[PDB]
Amino acid sequence: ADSDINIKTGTTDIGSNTTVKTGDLVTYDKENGMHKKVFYSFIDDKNHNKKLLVIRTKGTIAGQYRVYSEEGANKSGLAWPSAFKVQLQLPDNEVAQISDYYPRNSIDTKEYFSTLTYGFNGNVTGDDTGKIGGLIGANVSIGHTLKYVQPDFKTILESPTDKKVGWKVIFNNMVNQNWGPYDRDSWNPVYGNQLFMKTRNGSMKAADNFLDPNKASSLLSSGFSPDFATVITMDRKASKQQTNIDVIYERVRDDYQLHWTSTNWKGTNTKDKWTDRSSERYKIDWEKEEMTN
Amino acid sequence: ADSDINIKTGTTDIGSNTTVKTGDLVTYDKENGMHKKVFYSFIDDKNHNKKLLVIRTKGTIAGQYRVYSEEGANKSGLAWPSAFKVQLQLPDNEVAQISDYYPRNSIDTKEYFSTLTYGFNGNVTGDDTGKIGGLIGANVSIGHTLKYVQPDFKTILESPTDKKVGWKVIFNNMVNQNWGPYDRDSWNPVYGNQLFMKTRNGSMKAADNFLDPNKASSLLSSGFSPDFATVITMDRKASKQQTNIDVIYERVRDDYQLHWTSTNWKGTNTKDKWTDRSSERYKIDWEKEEMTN
Amino acid sequence: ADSDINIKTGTTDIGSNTTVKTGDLVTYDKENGMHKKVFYSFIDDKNHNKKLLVIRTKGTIAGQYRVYSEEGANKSGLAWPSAFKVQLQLPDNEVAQISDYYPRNSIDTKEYFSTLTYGFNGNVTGDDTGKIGGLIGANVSIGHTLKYVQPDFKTILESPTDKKVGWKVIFNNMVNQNWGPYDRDSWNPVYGNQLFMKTRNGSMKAADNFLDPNKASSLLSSGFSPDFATVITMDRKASKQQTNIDVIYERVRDDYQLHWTSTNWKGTNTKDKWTDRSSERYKIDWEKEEMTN
Amino acid sequence: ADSDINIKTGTTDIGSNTTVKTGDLVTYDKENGMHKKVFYSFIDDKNHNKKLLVIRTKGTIAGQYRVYSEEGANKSGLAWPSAFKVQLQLPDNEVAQISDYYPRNSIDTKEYFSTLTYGFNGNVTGDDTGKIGGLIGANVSIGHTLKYVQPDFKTILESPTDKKVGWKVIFNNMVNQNWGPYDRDSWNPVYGNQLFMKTRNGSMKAADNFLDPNKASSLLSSGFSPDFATVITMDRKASKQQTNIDVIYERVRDDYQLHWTSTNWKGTNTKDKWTDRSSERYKIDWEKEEMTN
Amino acid sequence: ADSDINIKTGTTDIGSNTTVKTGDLVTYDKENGMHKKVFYSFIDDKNHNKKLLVIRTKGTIAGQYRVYSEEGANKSGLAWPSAFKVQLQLPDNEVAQISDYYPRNSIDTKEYFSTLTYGFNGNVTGDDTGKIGGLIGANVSIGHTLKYVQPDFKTILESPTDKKVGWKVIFNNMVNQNWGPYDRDSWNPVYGNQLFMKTRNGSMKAADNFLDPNKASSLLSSGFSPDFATVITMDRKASKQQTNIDVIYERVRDDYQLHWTSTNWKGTNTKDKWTDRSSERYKIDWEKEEMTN
Amino acid sequence: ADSDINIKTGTTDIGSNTTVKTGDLVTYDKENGMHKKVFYSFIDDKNHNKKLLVIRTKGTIAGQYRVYSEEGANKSGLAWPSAFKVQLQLPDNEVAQISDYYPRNSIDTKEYFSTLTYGFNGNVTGDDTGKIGGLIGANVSIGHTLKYVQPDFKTILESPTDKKVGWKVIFNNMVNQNWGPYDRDSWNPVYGNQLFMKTRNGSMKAADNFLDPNKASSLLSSGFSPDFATVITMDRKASKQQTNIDVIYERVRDDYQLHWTSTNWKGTNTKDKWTDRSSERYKIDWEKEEMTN
Repeated sequence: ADSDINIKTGTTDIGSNTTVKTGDLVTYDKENGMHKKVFYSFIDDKNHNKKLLVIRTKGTIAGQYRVYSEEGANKSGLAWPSAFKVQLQLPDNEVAQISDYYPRNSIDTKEYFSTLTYGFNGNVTGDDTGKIGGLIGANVSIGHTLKYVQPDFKTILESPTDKKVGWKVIFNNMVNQNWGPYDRDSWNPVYGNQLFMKTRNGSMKAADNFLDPNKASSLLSSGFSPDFATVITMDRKASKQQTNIDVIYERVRDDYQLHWTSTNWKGTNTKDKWTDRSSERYKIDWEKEEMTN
Repeated sequence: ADSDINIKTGTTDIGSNTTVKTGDLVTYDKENGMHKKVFYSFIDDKNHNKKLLVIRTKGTIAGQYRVYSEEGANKSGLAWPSAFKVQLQLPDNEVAQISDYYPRNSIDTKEYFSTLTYGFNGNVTGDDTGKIGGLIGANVSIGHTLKYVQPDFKTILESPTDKKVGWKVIFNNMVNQNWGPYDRDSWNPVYGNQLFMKTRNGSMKAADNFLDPNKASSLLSSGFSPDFATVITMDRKASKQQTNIDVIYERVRDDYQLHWTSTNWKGTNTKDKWTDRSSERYKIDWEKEEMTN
Repeated sequence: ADSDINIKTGTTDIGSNTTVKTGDLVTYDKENGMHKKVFYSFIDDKNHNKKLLVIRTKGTIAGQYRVYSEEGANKSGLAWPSAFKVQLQLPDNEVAQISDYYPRNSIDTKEYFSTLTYGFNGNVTGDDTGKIGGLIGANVSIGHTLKYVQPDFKTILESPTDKKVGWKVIFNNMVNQNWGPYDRDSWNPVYGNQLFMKTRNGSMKAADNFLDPNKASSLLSSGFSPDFATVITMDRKASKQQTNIDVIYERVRDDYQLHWTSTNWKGTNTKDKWTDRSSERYKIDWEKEEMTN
Repeated sequence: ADSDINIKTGTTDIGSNTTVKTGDLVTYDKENGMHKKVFYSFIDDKNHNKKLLVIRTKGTIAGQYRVYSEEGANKSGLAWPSAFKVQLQLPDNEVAQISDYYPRNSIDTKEYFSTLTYGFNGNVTGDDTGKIGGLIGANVSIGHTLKYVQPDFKTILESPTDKKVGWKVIFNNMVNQNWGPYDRDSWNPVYGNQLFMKTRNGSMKAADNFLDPNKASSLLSSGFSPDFATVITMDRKASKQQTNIDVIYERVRDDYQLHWTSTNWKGTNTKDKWTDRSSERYKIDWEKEEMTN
Repeated sequence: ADSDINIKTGTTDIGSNTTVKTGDLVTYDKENGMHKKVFYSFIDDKNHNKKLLVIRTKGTIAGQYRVYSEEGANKSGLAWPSAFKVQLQLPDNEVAQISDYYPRNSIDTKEYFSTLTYGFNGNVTGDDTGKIGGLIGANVSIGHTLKYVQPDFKTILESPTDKKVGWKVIFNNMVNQNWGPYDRDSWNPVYGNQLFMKTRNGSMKAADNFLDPNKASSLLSSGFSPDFATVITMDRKASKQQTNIDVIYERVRDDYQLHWTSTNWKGTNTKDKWTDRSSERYKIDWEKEEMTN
Repeated sequence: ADSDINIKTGTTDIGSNTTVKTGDLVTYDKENGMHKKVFYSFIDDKNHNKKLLVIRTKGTIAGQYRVYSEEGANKSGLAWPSAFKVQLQLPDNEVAQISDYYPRNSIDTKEYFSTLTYGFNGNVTGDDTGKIGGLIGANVSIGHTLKYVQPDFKTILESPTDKKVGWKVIFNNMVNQNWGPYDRDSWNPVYGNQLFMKTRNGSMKAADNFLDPNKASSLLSSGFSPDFATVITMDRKASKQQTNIDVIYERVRDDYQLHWTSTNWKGTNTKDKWTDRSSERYKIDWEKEEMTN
């Protein structure tokens, strides 16, 4: 923090005495079920060595957790979102560069407990016949407890370059009706992967034995809303003051299949089965200070 | 804090009534997979005995966690980042000096529990005949519990001088599928180092038995984003008002090998096998208040 | 706090409508490995009965955790920082005085749990022979738990005077690979002081059986960064408007020796074996409002 | 808070549109080891029915935890601060009055646990010899847990009047190498008061079996820094616009003795053995709005 | 909150563009040991439908925990504060009214834990004489835990009217040397009420077997500092612009007695034995905007 | 929050550049024991489509917990507040409307722990006669605990309309001397409802076996202070600029009865035995911007 280095808070921040131009650009991809919104801000601070553009990618990518396949009452398939992504890419010719972005990857932590306990105890017996009993015992034990927080989905900043940046919101694990947590690799000898299995050996049809979307992570169905910021800089002396940039919203889906084993339900998950990719190109005019698509 | 010594908050900070000049310089080193960004700020506060330059080293070093070695079905190696580093250095013929930096090393703490428990307990018996049972016991107990937090990586400020300063974000330890945690020295007689081992005796190719990056620290794969601040002071009277400074982003990688031993998997970790070093020289002009590369 | 006594917050603080003069002074002691930085601020608030100078002592003293001795693979010694110190001192004839300082010693606390638990229980036994029976017991138990946080190092304000003030950041205790915590007095008959012992029976050179510095408190190696403040007051009527003041950064190292008895590893620690002291005189000029060295 | 009663925050606070006069006064009592500082502030708010003086007593009273005597290697004494005090008092005649002060006595709390547990259990047995045993038992348990925080020292506001006010920072209890806590009355039949006892059977000299100050509350040794505030009000029409006020800084020391019985060490603590009192008279001039000593 | 109803914060508060008149009035009652202070504020905001007076009652009522009776060496009584009260009252003829007050009563809460546990287990044994047996057991548990915070004293707003309001800070319960808590009704057939009993068998005289006040809630001895606010509104058209008001500081003391039975100590507490009442008449002048006594 | 939708904080709030008129209206209902205070604010913001009036209902409704009948030493009746209510209502012909209100009903949460535990243990026996016994056993456990906070009273927003709004603060449950919690339906075959039962076997007059109010929720006796806000909107073009509004403050009492069976005390509670309703009519004049009663 600036105060950590004895400098008035905000002194090195950009944007004072500058007229900022902002804009909203909304696009809805019906086919891919994606509400894509770009919120931008041009900050041409004359005391900063370069022009600046802040591109915030928001909107919402529908989860689309649903039963798509049905072949009899013994088998059924559920397509679900295992990953959500947003990426911005400047073509190689562009002199403009990706300079910063938020959020980024943070360091996770964990709690660790080490426990040592000593135990000494006595004892004395006695019966209605005159016999006197007794006992002496010792005991020791070491224990360890590991504790940590596990989000249903992880928000990750993908290694960026000066031309492209991206984020992927990936399914981590999830609690199934107090059971689990389960993940894309969970495997039980009897039931396989119970990730979205409603009952282990219920009587109903397969297509009706998938977890209630309302009982699973809301991102799986209703969707995920990106809230990412990308900072792009541009030399003021650059000969060409226009820049193209592609923005891609994507959804990776897994395949969760159920099938009656004759005595119980067994689950199977196939990773990255389908990939819904919606791309769009925008035009950045550093002179008019507007962005169009 | 200022209020702690009866002085109006901020009274002592540098920067007020000063026109600050800022700049951004981006550099992508593809072979080393490093998005290196310098955010600078020149503060020439006339009420401060020296000129200040605040250099912020950001951007992000890719993790690059990958199975690069595959020597048959029983052998495979994984390269991973055991350390990320950023260092700034002023040559010896410079009158400019390193004055402050952030973050710095913090004093870690731990929680401790001391427990003493003791009690007594009666007892009486009797069978369908006439015998009477009776017991009397005592028991003492002593237990101690140590509880502390462990981040996946530790952020450390390396001993600085007035010419050089640096930080290293080193791998600490990590939880492997609700187990461990493990570190670079974890050693088990049967499985060796299980740090990134996915299964202990599963039957798949070696190169397919490494832990999914999505299940390990995101820094290992997607990467770490430095956010370090360095402040450099310069005398307004020094003969030469130009300073060179070299900035180095570095990634030290370890080698995690896995090999099948007739009946199970075993792992070994080789420390600091590789070191990806990306260096760049910057020119600092205190009169123009510009920084360039 | 001001609010607690019905006064507008900040009403009694010093520094308003005053032009504050500040400065940075950096000195690097190569022999002692100390980056010493003074950040001062002159506050001559005319509505205050005296001139005021705030001296912030910062920079960082390197830890210097290193194996220095090694007499055969069975003997080796390690030097570590048990204490870091920073002191300011006005020569006795100075009319200027030390008036305040920060941080100060805070009152430590602890959590105490006292538990009383009792209960009754019954029982009924039988056998295919047709026998009947029953057991009746009762129990009581009293237990208590003590909980408190222990920093690896304690930051202490030494008893000051109107001519000298100082701080010592002393090693308290530390966790050794999930065990401990250990301290300078930890003693085990079999292994002695295991503070920095890597393994108990390990079969390696003694110079290789010391704990990895990354697995220990970062202040031990990379170092500690002081951030203390000292306020000095001065009478405006004082005849000599110049004041000398010496600042001393200090490091105290202990000696942790490891030797192989014949069956296992044993450790010993020698207190305050070495003392690195780096002193420096500064001149305070209350008329020019500048500090020089 | 003002907002709780629908009034603009800070509307009723004193001090606005007022020129406040502050001052600092430092005195060092060499014999008593007391750095005494008084930071004052005159607030003559014309919209207030009275002139105000806020006196903040700060500085530091050294702990002085010291081994003072030793007659035989089996007997020794340690002096320690069981209490620190700061008191202000206006002479009888004075028309000025003690109006407010901070801190004050807060209401302590405790956490309480009530737990009831019901249970039943069965147990069917037998043996290779055809036998078949049975078992049916029940149990009930009632237990409570008290949980509270306990500072090493308590800060108490002594019953004030309109002429005097004072604070005492008294020793409460302390953890001794993870045992206890102990206090001035602790008593073990064998060891006596183990308050500052380093070892129970140690064979060193008595003056070498006292707890190291680094492992005990820093107030005991390095000292305590008062930070108390007193508000004095004065009528503008009082015919005598000058006021004297006396201030006492005090340390009360206990006597902790260790003597070797013949088999082990035994501790004894005698209360209030010594008292170090430092008194000063300050002169308050409400017309010149300055305080002197 | 104002934001909860989409209104700019502070929009409805009173006090803007208004000159507020404040005052301090101090009274010390020697006989009753009560420092009494009124801090008033007249807010005649012309955009408010009435004149307002905020009266804050502070100061401090001494605890006065004292051994007042000593009938021989086996009987002694201790007077302690079971309640502190502060009340304000407008004579019923006054047209001025009590409008608000703070603090008020808050709704307490408690935490509730419900636990169900079930488990199975096997057990196979064998002896040198070839005998081989087995065992199977099943069990269930149902636990309930109640957790809640217990302040040593409760701060309560007494049912107000438009002419009188008061607060009472009443003794709730207290811990005695890690035991209890105990309260005015605690009773043990052996030792009676152990609230302030130092020892159960101590061979000292009665007067010397009372709990050390330093080891009891500091409000019992040093005292309680009231910090209550009362808002009084007044019609601007009222013919009589002056109002009288009485303020009462009060202390209710209980009588805790200890007597030696012959084998142990037994204590008993008598409620509301004594009542110290300190009343004072103040004059409120709404035109001159001043309070006097 | 505005920031969530990229809008300058406070941008959409109402109140700026508007002269707000406020007022206080106090009424004390003697017979009903209710201090009723209304604090209103007219906000006619010309950039808002309607005039606004914020009405805040405050003051306090006495609890009035009291023994109302003693028909014998074996029978007594206790009256206590099971619910507090405040309701506002616009007569059906009013064009003005109820637009907002605070507080509202919030979603309650609970914590759930699900735990699984399994383990093994051996046991080797042996006696002097030469016998050598052994034992091996397994064990599994499934336990889960529910954890949630329970306030003594619930604050509920009754289903509002454009003409009426109201709140009811209702008794939920309460801890009775560390046991329970008990509620209006608690029942024990032996004791009935122990909600306010002081002792189970005690031999005193019935009217003397009710819980001490100081040991129960303060709302039961001293009372509850409403702090509700309701905003009314009005069209500036509405033909009649005068509005009537009726306000109800109310207390619902339950009848708690204790009778002596002959061997112990048994408690009974009858719901909504009494209702104390206090109603007032206020006149709102939107042109004069004043409220009166």
